[PDB]
Amino acid sequence: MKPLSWSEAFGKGAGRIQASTIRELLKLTQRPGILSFAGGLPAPELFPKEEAAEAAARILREKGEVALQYSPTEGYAPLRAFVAEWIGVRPEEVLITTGSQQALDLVGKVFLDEGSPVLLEAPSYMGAIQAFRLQGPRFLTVPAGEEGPDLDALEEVLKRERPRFLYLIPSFQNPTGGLTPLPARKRLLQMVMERGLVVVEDDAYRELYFGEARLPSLFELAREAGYPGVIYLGSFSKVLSPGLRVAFAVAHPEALQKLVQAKQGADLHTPMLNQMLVHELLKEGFSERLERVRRVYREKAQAMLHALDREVPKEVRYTRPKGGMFVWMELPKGLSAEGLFRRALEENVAFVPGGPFFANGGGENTLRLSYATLDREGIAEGVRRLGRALKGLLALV
Amino acid sequence: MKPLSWSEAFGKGAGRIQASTIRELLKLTQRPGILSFAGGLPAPELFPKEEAAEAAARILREKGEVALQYSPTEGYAPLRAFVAEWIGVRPEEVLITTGSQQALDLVGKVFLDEGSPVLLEAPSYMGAIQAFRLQGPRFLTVPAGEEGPDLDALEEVLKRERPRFLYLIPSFQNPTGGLTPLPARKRLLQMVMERGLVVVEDDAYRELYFGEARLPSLFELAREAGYPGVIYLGSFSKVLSPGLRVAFAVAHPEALQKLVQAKQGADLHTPMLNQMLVHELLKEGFSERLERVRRVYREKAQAMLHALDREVPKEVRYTRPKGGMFVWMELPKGLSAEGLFRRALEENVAFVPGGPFFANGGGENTLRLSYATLDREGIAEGVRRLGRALKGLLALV
Ligand SMILES: Cc1ncc(COP(=O)(O)O)c(CN[C@@H](CCC(=O)O)C(=O)O)c1O
Ligand SMILES: Cc1ncc(COP(=O)(O)O)c(CN[C@@H](CCC(=O)O)C(=O)O)c1O
Repeated sequence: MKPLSWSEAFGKGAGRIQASTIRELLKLTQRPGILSFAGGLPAPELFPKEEAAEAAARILREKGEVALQYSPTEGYAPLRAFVAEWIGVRPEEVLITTGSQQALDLVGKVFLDEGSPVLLEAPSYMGAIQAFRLQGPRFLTVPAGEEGPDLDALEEVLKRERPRFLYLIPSFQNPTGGLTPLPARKRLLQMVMERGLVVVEDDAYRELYFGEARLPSLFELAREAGYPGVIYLGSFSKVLSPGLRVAFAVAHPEALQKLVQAKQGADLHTPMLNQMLVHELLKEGFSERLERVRRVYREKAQAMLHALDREVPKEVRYTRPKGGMFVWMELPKGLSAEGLFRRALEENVAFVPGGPFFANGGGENTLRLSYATLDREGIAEGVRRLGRALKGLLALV
Repeated sequence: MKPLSWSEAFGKGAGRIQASTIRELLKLTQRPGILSFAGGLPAPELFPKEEAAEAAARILREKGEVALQYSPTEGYAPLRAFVAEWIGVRPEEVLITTGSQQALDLVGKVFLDEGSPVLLEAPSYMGAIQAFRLQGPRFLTVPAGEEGPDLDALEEVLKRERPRFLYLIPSFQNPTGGLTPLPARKRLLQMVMERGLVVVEDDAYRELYFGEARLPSLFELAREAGYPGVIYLGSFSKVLSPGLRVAFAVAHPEALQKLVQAKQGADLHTPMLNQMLVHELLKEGFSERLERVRRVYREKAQAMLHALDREVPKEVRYTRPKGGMFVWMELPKGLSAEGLFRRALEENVAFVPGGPFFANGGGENTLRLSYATLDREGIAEGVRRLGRALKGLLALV
């Protein structure tokens, strides 16, 4: 017989398919005894388990025939309505998705072809890179700094290339924590409007602001200006339950129709029980829930910064968050994050090495830390161990 | 300002993105008053809504932290073990997917490139066609007949073409209802083994057999032979709940790894609550449940044939199912199924015109009828109305 060799049987796509270190690391971090600063896993004590149990049961008893049946792709109507009210659009402009990860998959399918340019920050969210990579695009990057993307570098890229879209996370970027301030958002919008460019705005961390208010999204600025080119991505993952896999894409009807049709082939539709459950949980008390979310992450972030300031040598650089889940660390004198990873893990501490957040490589001396999962005690202890680990490595470079 | 034009903004991919008529028809059929022979939607009386409610609440109360949190991509351990035991493999060989529709999308990503040959029947499941078409493949088809795929036709294709895989639904195919007999399964396996080819075997309707026993799957026959090239797809959709979106792929470790990594970029993971709920519902009493689902559909099938034999002119031909959800109809004298659909719709009867089930086109005179949803009375009355529409159109052309 002719042998079957898998490497041979695979299409060219398969070579662009690689594991996510974030996804893989969860197998390690969910194990008892690990102090995790790895994945952006929401604080478990914010899970409304009792309320979820009541809501799920009522949905299934009274609306079982709907929760358990096939449903149209666009989403459970009341959820589309609720998202529409919150974001300030019409329901028919909302698509419910299977996590914002799916929306990333969908936008890559709709806009990217082999060799097509796509613009994102270096570093940016590895899951977006992973999703877009499948299409075989050319990644164009600009540095991400404490004030979001380098707009001068962006202006230079735009003189040379026409990206299929710009993928951005203006509000507490994954992984740097950067917040793009209002003037830069307006400058960005101007650059995109002048060139009629598409922006995919990933707003996973929208509500996790630590300060008095949130900044207007690029989507809200675009809507004010009457510009139709911002595709807006939001998620219930960081505010309620990541495991429910319920999120949304809001877009111009032409773009949304393509995202809908791509979704039909991706999974038919997002599980109906899950969408119903989100809507039942959020339809009353959402602002109050969001206030608590903000406080819980603000306190964790404060504990995180207090411990880093005390335990980490001053030669090591790290960002200070104004929101979201992450601190971004840069190691000096050529230290490897993978080296540090090894040491820390021996001390039961996990983080994410920064390398794979760089779509074109580099960043071997960087790492992302999440303060979302651990309580204050665990944050302090975990950072003490990391600090110990760094000093040992710094001693021996 | 350079104008933004969506048709211009889209990649080549977007041109390959089209609506599924199955998915679109749900918008119509789920409205009150319609007698739907359209999508393969299970009978609502089979939804264990009361039991699902108890199970959901207990999962959320007792294991809420797990149900609501991010989880690794492969799936909930006890569900994978459940599947492993049922199918007869190791849990490490099982990937939990967000419905088998997701598995189809993943298989296209791993195996297909622009211009890559892929083999399926004409007609076949339109969702598979939709998922695969994204990659820009060259579709090769063989007729789907009463014994399943035309193997003489396949034998001819294989002398000239090397498909990336053969997509098959041997057990009550969508849309013809055909059952590939054991000798034919054995022949196909020899054909595949000699050439070292991959088969994607879609077993959505596996358990829905009307006769005394089910036939061995291509997967089972390959496993007996020690052949590693069958990727096996199964789902809880046709036996428990389509709305939960919980299914599985089983494959050789190398193929499975690629499916896992592709799924990471597609949605991270299938929601944990849904996986847990499926396992809790089926861990006891699965055999008995399946006995009842076979009964329900067998009855519906009998009603459907009884009504068609009564109401439909003998110049119209249709399949007689031995399992599954569908009857496949072929109109004479080049009568259009789309014309029939318009007439039938005016009388509140819906079905799926057969055209989109043909990956390279044709089949305009065909249609798929599902007896899954309606009860005996609805089936009889719906077919009465279809017969009247059919008889009307038969007179004009
Ligand atoms: C900016 C951004 N967008 C999208 C996603 C996907 O989230 P959805 O739940 O699908 O809406 C993440 C995931 N953030 C986590 C993922 C953790 C995991 O995959 O285990 C992270 O980056 O650690 C993200 O940071
Ligand atoms: C052979 C086959 N495979 C896979 C699927 C995907 O189902 P999953 O629930 O994701 O496992 C279907 C859907 N059959 C129905 C779908 C109806 C709808 O999309 O509303 C049908 O073909 O009517 C199918 O017929």
